[PDB]
Amino acid sequence: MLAILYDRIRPDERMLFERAEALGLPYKKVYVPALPMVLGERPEALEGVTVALERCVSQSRGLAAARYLTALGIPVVNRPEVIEACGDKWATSVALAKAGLPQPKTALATDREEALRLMEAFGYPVVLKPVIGSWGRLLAKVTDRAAAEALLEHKEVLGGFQHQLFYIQEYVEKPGRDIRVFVVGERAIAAIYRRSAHWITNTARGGQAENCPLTEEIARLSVGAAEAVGGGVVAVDLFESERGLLVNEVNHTMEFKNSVHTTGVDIPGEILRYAWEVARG
Amino acid sequence: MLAILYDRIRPDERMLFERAEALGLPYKKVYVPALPMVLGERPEALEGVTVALERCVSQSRGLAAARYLTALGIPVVNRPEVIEACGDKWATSVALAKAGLPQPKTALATDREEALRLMEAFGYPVVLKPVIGSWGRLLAKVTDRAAAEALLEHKEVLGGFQHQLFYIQEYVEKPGRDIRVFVVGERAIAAIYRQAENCPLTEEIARLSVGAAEAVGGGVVAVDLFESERGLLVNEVNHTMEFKNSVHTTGVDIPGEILRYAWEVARG
Amino acid sequence: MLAILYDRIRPDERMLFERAEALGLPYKKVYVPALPMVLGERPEALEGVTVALERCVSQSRGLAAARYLTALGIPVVNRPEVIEACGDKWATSVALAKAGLPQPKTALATDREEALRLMEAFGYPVVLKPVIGSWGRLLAKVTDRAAAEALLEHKEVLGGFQHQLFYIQEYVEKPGRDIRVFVVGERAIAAIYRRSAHWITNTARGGQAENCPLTEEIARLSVGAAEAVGGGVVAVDLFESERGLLVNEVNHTMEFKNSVHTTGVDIPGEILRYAWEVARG
Amino acid sequence: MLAILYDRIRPDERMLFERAEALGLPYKKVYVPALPMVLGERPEALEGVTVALERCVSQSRGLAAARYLTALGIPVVNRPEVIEACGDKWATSVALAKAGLPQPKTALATDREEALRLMEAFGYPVVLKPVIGSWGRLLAKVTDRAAAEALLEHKEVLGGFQHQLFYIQEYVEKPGRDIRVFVVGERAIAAIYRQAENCPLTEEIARLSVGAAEAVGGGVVAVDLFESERGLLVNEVNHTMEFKNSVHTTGVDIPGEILRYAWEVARG
Ligand SMILES: Nc1ncnc2c1ncn2[C@@H]1O[C@H](COP(=O)(O)OP(=O)(O)NP(=O)(O)O)[C@@H](O)[C@H]1O
Ligand SMILES: Nc1ncnc2c1ncn2[C@@H]1O[C@H](COP(=O)(O)OP(=O)(O)NP(=O)(O)O)[C@@H](O)[C@H]1O
Ligand SMILES: Nc1ncnc2c1ncn2[C@@H]1O[C@H](COP(=O)(O)OP(=O)(O)NP(=O)(O)O)[C@@H](O)[C@H]1O
Ligand SMILES: Nc1ncnc2c1ncn2[C@@H]1O[C@H](COP(=O)(O)OP(=O)(O)NP(=O)(O)O)[C@@H](O)[C@H]1O
Repeated sequence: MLAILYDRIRPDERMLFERAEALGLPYKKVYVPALPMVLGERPEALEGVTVALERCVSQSRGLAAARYLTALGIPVVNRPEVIEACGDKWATSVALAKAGLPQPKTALATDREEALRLMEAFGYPVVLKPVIGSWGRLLAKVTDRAAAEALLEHKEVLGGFQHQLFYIQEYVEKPGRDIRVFVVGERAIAAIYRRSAHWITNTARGGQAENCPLTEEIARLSVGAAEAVGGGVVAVDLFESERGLLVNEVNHTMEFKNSVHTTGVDIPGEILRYAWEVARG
Repeated sequence: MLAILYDRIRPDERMLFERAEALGLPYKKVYVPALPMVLGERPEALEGVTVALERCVSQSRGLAAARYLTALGIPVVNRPEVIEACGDKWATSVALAKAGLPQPKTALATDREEALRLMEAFGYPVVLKPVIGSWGRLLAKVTDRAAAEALLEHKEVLGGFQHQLFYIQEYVEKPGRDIRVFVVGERAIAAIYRQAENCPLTEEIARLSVGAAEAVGGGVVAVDLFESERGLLVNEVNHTMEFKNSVHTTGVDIPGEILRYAWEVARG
Repeated sequence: MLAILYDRIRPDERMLFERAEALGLPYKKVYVPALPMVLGERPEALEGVTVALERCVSQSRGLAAARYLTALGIPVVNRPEVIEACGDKWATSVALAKAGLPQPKTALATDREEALRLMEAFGYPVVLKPVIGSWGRLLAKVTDRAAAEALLEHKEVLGGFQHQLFYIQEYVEKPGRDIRVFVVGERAIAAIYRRSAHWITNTARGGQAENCPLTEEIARLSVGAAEAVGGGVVAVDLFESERGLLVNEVNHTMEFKNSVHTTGVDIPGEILRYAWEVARG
Repeated sequence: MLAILYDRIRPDERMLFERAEALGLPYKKVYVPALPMVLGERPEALEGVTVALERCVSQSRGLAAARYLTALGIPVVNRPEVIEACGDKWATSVALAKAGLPQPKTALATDREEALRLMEAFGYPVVLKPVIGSWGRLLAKVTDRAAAEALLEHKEVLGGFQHQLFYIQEYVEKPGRDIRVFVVGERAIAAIYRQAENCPLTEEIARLSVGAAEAVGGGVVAVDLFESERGLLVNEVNHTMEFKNSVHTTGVDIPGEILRYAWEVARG
């Protein structure tokens, strides 16, 4: 049986339930917060479970649960190695550099002094990001030294250990949008332009979205980024820069609720077929 | 040649510096907080470096630097995968379970009510640990429900989301000491009881320690064992071992063995 | 006009709106998160406002807003002095000691070593509380030295500055319940028994409630506690101990949604009449 | 007689100790972290104490001790009400507004979107402060919306609920210095520019400083002023003044004046 692991039901999960039924896939939902995860002891909720789709909103919960399923010998999409690689921006950027994929100039400082040096060397504006976090949390477009000094002080004084690694990236001049590509295994299945006047292009900051036709370069880059972080089912974010397409981020738990209408592609169905027909083995 | 990555020089790093010199091993010390880590730009400090020993006191700095060196095609001891796995007690316990290695009964909950239900099923006393090292601060032996309830709320309310993962373990009755085993590759080279005394290697200690090291991906690690009534149990695997005193205690050339290992790792 | 200041509408606030209409009181609701609080400049939402009832769930928001209203010369129930005194358990206990009101033995430590000494001197079980917090947050019944050491370590390692003051109180053996008294000015208007098997007697931990008839001692103590913290409209919590009634806590923003049915007393109406007829002047 | 409440002895506290001795003033030093503060049990350390000077470096410890001494009927300099009011910049600004004292244009928001709307209406640059002292860490001069957006999110996401109160203030153009005035009761006794130099008292400095001290409830406080194009503006009022260097800079017996004040406060 397919288990859909979750903590909060979003419309994306509701769509997954609907397609599983329409497809005649034997499935059940598993509420991860109530799941006892004792090593050596399969909990009641997972008896009969033959493959799992990890759909938790909390990535630390999602990752702990993915790890647990691997301990029980149940295949999980995505694998913990993929979730871990996607959940740490430095691990992602390192993986992309190794794969030889194009990305914005990217650097890591482990103290305030190095972080300032780098931002000055990159030149303003420059982007500062937390290494761990999601949904565009705590990103900063830093436009001068005093904004830089103040952000770093807030990270040091208020942030935990994680916020003491400073992820510094060239600010990329985008043409009012970015690209998100939905990758299922070795295929790019669909893509969107996310258009906004705000440098953070999400729906919530006054942004809109349209179909992004797959081009040979968009598909090649996206699938390559997906392979770089360990494969599976992922959303790849790209920027159109002056020097060509750059890979920005890879997301382990992709949202698609509006994008199935935008693209006309059966994204939840592709996800479910991948889990049932390839991950399950 | 070798680079030793460090942030604060401890006596352990000086012994490595002094053993390398004594061995006539070409090496440089690389101060990570000042190392420029720009992807696609090899820094001057890493020119001609063929292997690195990750010796940072900060594990998150150490991991970040290890990843960087892998992007440069420089083998690092330990590999980022090993550091990652050792640094998360749930990742370690899962790897141990998958390798079939003995360990205390262990569970994770992601929610206070389930964590409380689990603690209740384990029975008191039960141990609660943070999943991400402290280095050892927040561990509690919890002896009843009221203590359990309060600690779980404190973790949740006060702690980062990191403290929202509740690592629950059976309390193991044992002889008021632990065994720490120094593993270098496929060999246990030395062990201590922790006034720490030498712990002569046995077949059981050697087999289980190397097994635990392999389970987390292999390398240079310290493995902690419990002497339980049901046998030796793996507690934790540490990615950056301290050995300053244990060189005297065990009479084993721990730093020499580490550097010899790093030299073979240099091959690719 | 009466302004009801709020951040999240609970059933208590809904009842307040209903009684204000039934009473023909000119009133409006003011959503504090959207309220611009510029000193020297009355915002649009407060034009015509003649008295305010502070009903925010967040006590730091509620207090900031109460302070603001005083800067505009608008009477507010409760006054900031009352909110501040009720919101800090040490300030409350100090005020009760000065008033000569009976309370559990209570002490404050400002470091781990003093906190341990006190708990050992009080003897287990002993209660440890944060000085600031509400709705029974972070309370601990501490039953031995190792539970004590572990709680103090979590406070020190994970808590901010506030959690570095340790409020230590004798554990009071209660008869399976505590008393809450609703005080409006110089009158105790109603009271409840809060019954539970859990030492924290709230609804959420499996507790129930019944009418607590007002006795001369219950009324005298409750009104006296109310005066001790600066007066106004407050809920006073008492314990029946072996040495008589003790005052535990005074609450600046009382909840009463179930208690109007339990007691048969028009609690929101009394609150509204106090604000309109006495605080407004 | 006098008790001086302290936690860490700074040069300021030694000068107080040494002035009291020189004055022949009977006093004791009371180490607050070891002071038993049990309500209803006067501790031995406070026997015969008729007034206290609150000199703790930690303001939350200092406030807690001040409250305790008031329960004992011992007058404290400063009173808990004054410490409380000085320690919260929104409480201070509100007290200043109510007293009709000049200050920079100041606003509070409790929500990021409203805070951003306010910053936008003030116009850039604008100052963002934490409401609860740092002692001075987190203050930002914010020069545009992007910087504003990021700082507000960092405060909200990373900070305690204390950082969910957004204290917004007009940026004041001023001559690259501030004035700090030492107020003892109804008198300004000395002032500095802050290589801090003496700032001779004037009528304007004296009037506004004593007014600010009275606005927060009166006592022994340092008042910070801005020399703006529209006059002197009150910035902050500090409940535990430091004066070690300023005794030399101003040539005023600051500690003597503080102790004289404490002696009159002893009367009730
Ligand atoms: N270096 C950069 N230059 C320009 N724009 C950037 C840069 N980094 C991020 N952005 C924008 O900021 C947003 C968030 O990116 P990021 O947080 O790195 O990944 P993400 O969380 O997957 N994206 P989102 O869906 O917005 O949360 C995207 O809309 C990007 O276009
Ligand atoms: N499940 C358990 N049962 C009994 N004792 C335990 C258990 N887990 C840990 N301990 C004990 O807890 C103490 C501290 O354990 P731990 O925190 O894992 O090591 P540590 O103190 O971090 N040592 P180090 O790594 O050198 O800092 C040791 O004495 C262990 O014996
Ligand atoms: N010293 C004590 N001895 C026994 N029980 C106590 C003690 N302190 C608190 N309690 C119980 O714990 C609960 C919370 O008290 P406290 O947090 O101090 O005030 P409160 O938040 O107004 N009450 P609540 O409505 O439960 O949130 C009450 O039900 C009390 O009966
Ligand atoms: N609204 C404002 N406009 C211009 N400058 C300001 C404003 N508020 C504060 N400052 C300046 O900010 C700097 C630090 O201010 P502040 O943090 O209030 O004092 P501080 O650094 O804490 N001094 P201390 O109390 O001795 O630690 C000073 O140089 C002030 O001049």
